Amino acid sequence: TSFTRNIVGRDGLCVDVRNGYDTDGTPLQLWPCGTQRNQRWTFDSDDTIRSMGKCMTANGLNNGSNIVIFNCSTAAENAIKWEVPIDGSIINPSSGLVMTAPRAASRTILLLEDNIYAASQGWTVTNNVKPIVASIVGYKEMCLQSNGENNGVWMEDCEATSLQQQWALYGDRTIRVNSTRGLCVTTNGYNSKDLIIILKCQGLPSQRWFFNSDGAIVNPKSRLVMDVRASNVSLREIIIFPATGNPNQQWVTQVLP
Ligand SMILES: *[C@@H]1O[C@H](CO)[C@@H](O[C@@H]2O[C@H](CO)[C@@H](O)[C@H](O)[C@H]2NC(C)=O)[C@H](O[C@@H]2O[C@@H](C)[C@@H](O)[C@@H](O)[C@@H]2O)[C@H]1NC(C)=O
Ligand SMILES: *[C@@H]1O[C@H](CO)[C@@H](O[C@@H]2O[C@H](CO)[C@@H](O)[C@H](O)[C@H]2NC(C)=O)[C@H](O[C@@H]2O[C@@H](C)[C@@H](O)[C@@H](O)[C@@H]2O)[C@H]1NC(C)=O
Ligand SMILES: *[C@@H]1O[C@H](CO)[C@@H](O[C@@H]2O[C@H](CO)[C@@H](O)[C@H](O)[C@H]2NC(C)=O)[C@H](O)[C@H]1NC(C)=O
Ligand SMILES: *[C@@H]1O[C@H](CO)[C@@H](O)[C@H](O)[C@H]1NC(C)=O
Ligand SMILES: OC[C@H]1O[C@H](O)[C@H](O)[C@@H](O)[C@H]1O
Ligand SMILES: OC[C@H]1O[C@H](O)[C@H](O)[C@@H](O)[C@H]1O
Repeated sequence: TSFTRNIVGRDGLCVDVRNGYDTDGTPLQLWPCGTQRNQRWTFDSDDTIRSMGKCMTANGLNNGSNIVIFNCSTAAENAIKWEVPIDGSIINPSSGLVMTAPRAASRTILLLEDNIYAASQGWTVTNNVKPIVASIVGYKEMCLQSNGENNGVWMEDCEATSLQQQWALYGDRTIRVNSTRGLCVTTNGYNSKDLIIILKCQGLPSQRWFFNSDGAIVNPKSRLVMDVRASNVSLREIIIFPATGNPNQQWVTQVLP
């Protein structure tokens, strides 16, 4: 009824108890992922998340409050309970605030903030601390492909040798250009028919994605899903659009060798 994993977030960095200290109040931070105990988090049936025998704890329940390690028996019960929504948030149910990495850098301190469905608020609970590398196969069994920073993504015939068809599925719920991992699949707005492009990863809601159980790739802020515009691969436009279940909105990941 408990199991232990790493927690991967912004830029593929892991949730880490700072300096490996277990003193009550020690802040959580981002740090490159490893096997050290201060990165091993045990998920207990009581909705606590523990490292080094102590609990992930909200040091306050306000926008901007720090998250720390703290003795599980002496902390406030409201401060040590966490849920893991399917879209990859880590939420404190009492406050409704979510774990956020406000900067990408090593040593960034983790805060509880208002949920804006930002990529800075995306996490993955896993023992694999490397991004998953896959092709994204969609409409007509074609492959999603990048075409440079600031340019659109679009469909092409799947090629084992096309590097721009290779995507790094990061723990922060970003979809990155595998060869250029500073770049993220980004919606150019939150409205229906806004185009999906590649932009520098900046932790934004426009860069957060969720692979749901219907084969859709969902942008949580907008609610909208990746769509091959007009079921017309020749337009070379992928947009966000409301979920319809139609073939031009169906996607599956295919792991690469
Ligand atoms: C909760 O904390 C956030 C970080 O302090 C606030 O957002 C930040 O607001 C700053 C100005 O106060 C702004 O320069 C930051 O870039 C922005 N950060 C991001 C990425 O959102 C947030 O403030 C609200 O949202 C911002 C965008 C503005 O609209 C503010 O007027 C809002 O108050 C804080 N939210 C709350 C509940 O106050
Ligand atoms: C969390 O805080 C608890 C209360 O201060 C610690 O339990 C207390 O540990 C004291 C020092 O070991 C001991 O004199 C007390 O009997 C005990 N108090 C209670 C109510 O159990 C607790 O320490 C852990 O649990 C106790 C029972 C022993 O097994 C300790 O050696 C454990 O470390 C603190 N937990 C942690 C992880 O620090
Ligand atoms: C995706 O990109 C990664 C990162 O560049 C590639 O992984 C590197 O591969 C080289 C050659 O095998 C290794 O020596 C490095 O250790 C890898 N780096 C990291 C950080 O993992 C990878 O080959 C690319 N393609 C695929 C299919 O994963
Ligand atoms: C698909 O898009 C291409 C490129 O713009 C266009 O020439 C073609 O007529 C479109 N096909 C349909 C059925 O609209
Ligand atoms: O705080 C920086 C760094 O300190 C040590 O190197 C720890 O082992 C890491 O896990 C990390 O916490
Ligand atoms: O115009 C955009 C819209 O075009 C058609 O209606 C498609 O079926 C939708 O999925 C969407 O692509």
